[PDB]
Amino acid sequence: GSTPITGPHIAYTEAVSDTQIMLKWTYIPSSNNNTPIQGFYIYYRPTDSDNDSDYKRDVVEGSKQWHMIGHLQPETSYDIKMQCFNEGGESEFSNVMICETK
Amino acid sequence: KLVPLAYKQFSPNVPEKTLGASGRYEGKIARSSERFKELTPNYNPDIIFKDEENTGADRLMTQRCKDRLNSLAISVMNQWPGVKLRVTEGWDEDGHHSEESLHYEGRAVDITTSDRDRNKYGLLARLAVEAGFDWVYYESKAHVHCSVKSE
Ligand SMILES: [Ca+2]
Ligand SMILES: [Ca+2]
Ligand SMILES: [Ca+2]
Ligand SMILES: [Zn+2]
Repeated sequence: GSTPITGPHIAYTEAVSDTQIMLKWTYIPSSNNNTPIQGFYIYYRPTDSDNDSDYKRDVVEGSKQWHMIGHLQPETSYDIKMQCFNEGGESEFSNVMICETK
Repeated sequence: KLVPLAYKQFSPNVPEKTLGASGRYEGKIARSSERFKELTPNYNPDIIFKDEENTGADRLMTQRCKDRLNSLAISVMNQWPGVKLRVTEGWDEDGHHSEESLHYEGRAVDITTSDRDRNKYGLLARLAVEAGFDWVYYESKAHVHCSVKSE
């Protein structure tokens, strides 16, 4: 199971509430020679921070193509990006989305 | 003479893509496209670029945008000692902006002050109008959106 190289592409991010943001991505398994994917890592940080160590991480199963980030702060902008992974390692990051809770 | 904009106000108070403001969308500029060459990176030390992308995309903009942004950098520093202009988005290839966003052709910036003081943003927006941006929009409590006409 070669480590993934190419990451997912986040198609959209949209607030669902004052504490939750939905993201949906596309990941084409052929992009990494159909290496098995254990899951995705979804990273989010308040947009007011430019410290790349300040991202929090959610772990999602490898079959999902969307996720709802929760426990966020109201009326707050987040930077959101993601990787895919397997036992070999992690991909490069996706595009970086900016999205505010309600 | 400087009157802050209110939250959600835009100036001039007409649609962004009208003639009197920033004018029409001319098409997305992608990194590999022939049109990518008309963007150049702004490396002004007076400006902080968020660059959460870690690509330098935020620095890329048209000449008209760079000129207006550099003027605004000055007026921010003059207004508030020790505060600088910060750009969260310049040219964009991530794709989270409106359809046909001027960000996609390097004609728009989203900005804050360096101290992220939300109550500076109305005045920051007025400074951007005075700096000559063709449309300025207090779009979010979190940032101001400013754009320019095509070259
Ligand atoms: Ca960097
Ligand atoms: Ca950015
Ligand atoms: Ca961007
Ligand atoms: Zn904008």
